[PDB]
Amino acid sequence: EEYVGPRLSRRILQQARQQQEELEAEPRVLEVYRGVREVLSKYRSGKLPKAFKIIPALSNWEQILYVTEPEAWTAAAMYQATRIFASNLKERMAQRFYNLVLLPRVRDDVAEYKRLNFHLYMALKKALFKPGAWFKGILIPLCESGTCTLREAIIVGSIITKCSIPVLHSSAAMLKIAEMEYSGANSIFLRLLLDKKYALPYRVLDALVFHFLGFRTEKRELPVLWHQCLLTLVQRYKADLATDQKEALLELLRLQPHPQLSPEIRRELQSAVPR
Amino acid sequence: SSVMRRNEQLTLHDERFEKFYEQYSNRLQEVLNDYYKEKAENCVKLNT
Amino acid sequence: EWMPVTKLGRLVKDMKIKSLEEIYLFSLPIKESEIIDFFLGASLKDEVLKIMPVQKQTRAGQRTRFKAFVAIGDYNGHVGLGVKCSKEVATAIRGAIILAKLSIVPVRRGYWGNKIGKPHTVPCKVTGRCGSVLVRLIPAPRGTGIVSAPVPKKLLMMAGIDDCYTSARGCTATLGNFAKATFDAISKTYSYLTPDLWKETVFTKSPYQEFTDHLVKT
Amino acid sequence: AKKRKKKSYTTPKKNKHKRKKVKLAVLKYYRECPSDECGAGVFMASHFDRHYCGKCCLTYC
RNA sequence: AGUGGAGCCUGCGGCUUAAUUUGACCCGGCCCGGACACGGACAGGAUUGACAGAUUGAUAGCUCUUUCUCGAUUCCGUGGGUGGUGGUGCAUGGCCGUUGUUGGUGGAGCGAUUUGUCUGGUUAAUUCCGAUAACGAAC
Ligand SMILES: [Zn+2]
Repeated sequence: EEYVGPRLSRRILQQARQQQEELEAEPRVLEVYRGVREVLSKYRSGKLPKAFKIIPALSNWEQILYVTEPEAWTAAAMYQATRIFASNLKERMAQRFYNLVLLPRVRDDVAEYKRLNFHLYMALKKALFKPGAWFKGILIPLCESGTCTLREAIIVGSIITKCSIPVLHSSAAMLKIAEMEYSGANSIFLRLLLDKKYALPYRVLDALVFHFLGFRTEKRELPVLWHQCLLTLVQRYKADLATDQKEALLELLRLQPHPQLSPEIRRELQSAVPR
Repeated sequence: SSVMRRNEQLTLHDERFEKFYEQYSNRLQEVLNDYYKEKAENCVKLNT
Repeated sequence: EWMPVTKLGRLVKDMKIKSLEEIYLFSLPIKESEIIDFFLGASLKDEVLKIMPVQKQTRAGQRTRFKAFVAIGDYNGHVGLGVKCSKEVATAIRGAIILAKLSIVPVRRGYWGNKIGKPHTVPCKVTGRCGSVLVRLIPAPRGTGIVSAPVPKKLLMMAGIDDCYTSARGCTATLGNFAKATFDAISKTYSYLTPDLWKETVFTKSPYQEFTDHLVKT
Repeated sequence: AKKRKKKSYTTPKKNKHKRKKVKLAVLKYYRECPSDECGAGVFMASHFDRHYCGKCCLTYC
């Protein structure tokens, strides 16, 4: 060995310096809402504190809600919050809550767990207790995002199929779907709205025919979901199709055919009675 | 608005679309003191 | 893109050698398949006689390979026979096609009786032998067709023979020996000396000696 | 594939509770809530001792 | 130096157990469990939400007194040659970045096969020195 090393030599130089030196010598609502914020972070069941149940009656409700930290909530707490906000009117407030809290959670955990929790499924049904805030708050924003996947589409569309929808609200949702630019998940929602078999306003029917006829010149290959949506449209609403629209649909089938589904659509279109 | 239209036979409802696309204290203190009372009431440690 | 290596290939790549028969005249080896692609081209049909999967004994155990017997042939002219063993079936088939294309021989066609029209049959009864398999071709009249077993049927139809009587002896069930025997017989078609070929041969200059100055430049 | 038998085993779930139906309860209205929003319209329900709200849940004596 | 002997601890078998979760388990108890069709009820409210008190092992407005508000967002039976937030198998496609083993060609054999892949020296080694019907390669 020729060199001492770092630590031992550091101790040696400090020791030598020391020996040389010694020889030289000779308000209050915030606390409540924070506490119920920790309560809602671990909630499983039972009754909520009454401070949580008077949130929709407040004026500065948003600041209280950010204090309650909704992104850290549990699923049962969010289901009960959905029930509370659906109970106390003010459709704009419910719409903004669904925009801000509910749909971000659904999009977060469907992307993570690949399936929806039980409590959140009942939460979207209870949010559907007020349908106008649902359509403007979750459905149309999810379709306008453009990033909606197939699994989100199937889950939310199944929630739509479970419940009975007002005809005006369903028709408005269908028209906003129809005028929208195409996405693969969009035809699923459109089909599940057509499966409700309500009376259909005629401007919505014209928009649907125009949308499917806007698919006339597209070179993009279509999935089988689009064909099944068109098949549902023809199967349920062949009675109120004009002959011009009928021949246009036949032309669309000629330009965009399917080996299996297209002959069935031709059979239903060729056996249709008007008015 | 599209081109081809319902042709014939009646309209039952006109439908309202101009609401969808055209869209886009003492009591709290009482609730607070009730909350504090219940939070003290989970273990009271005094009653005999 | 073909870049020739042999002198014969470099002459064929130019317009120096006009026909394949010149290469057959001086008995030169064809060592590139692209020459045969050049001269015959779209005429060359190729028929897979057989694919047999085989098990190679490896130190790891046994592993599978494939053996392809492929007959290639320009009708009204030429055939070759190739066998290739390789790992996948596609590469074995293209290897056998190349190796069949490197073996292309000409066939002599004659007449049964009167010499009217094009030649249609084998000039004289020929014989091809491969590992106890003996295959004999006998001249047949016009319209009689190829009367033979299916594997020499394919090889003789590909040769441009229209009609032939055939006879086979030995273990004809082994397919490579049977195909190689009928390939031997159709090579001996031009190896046979007849009174038609009795005039003394004049010796034309070989392409290596005719085009020596063109091969200087490379 | 091999199919299962699908056992029946009937268990009666018909006896489920439903809350009682009060018929034509508009007789007994004709206290009014002096609230911020639900004033002049909402009737203010009576116990044996004290009247409680049905929209905003206010506390009296 | 021990472990294997001893007391304790921990693991795996085994044994008990209602369960002693497994290469989450047990005993009870409330809640509801699809669309669609058919038949009922609903504006002479369908149904949500609800402060207090009494309950059962639970502060169960998911029950009784209080039935007050909420205005269709409907719930009650009958239904299956019905099923979908199902399970599984098959088939095929999207997102970043590039342009010791055995072949190829030649030699031997009808062929399976062989040579390459080797006398000697040397290396952990088809490495190397070199001999050679082989020569050149990729992992
Ligand atoms: Zn109340």
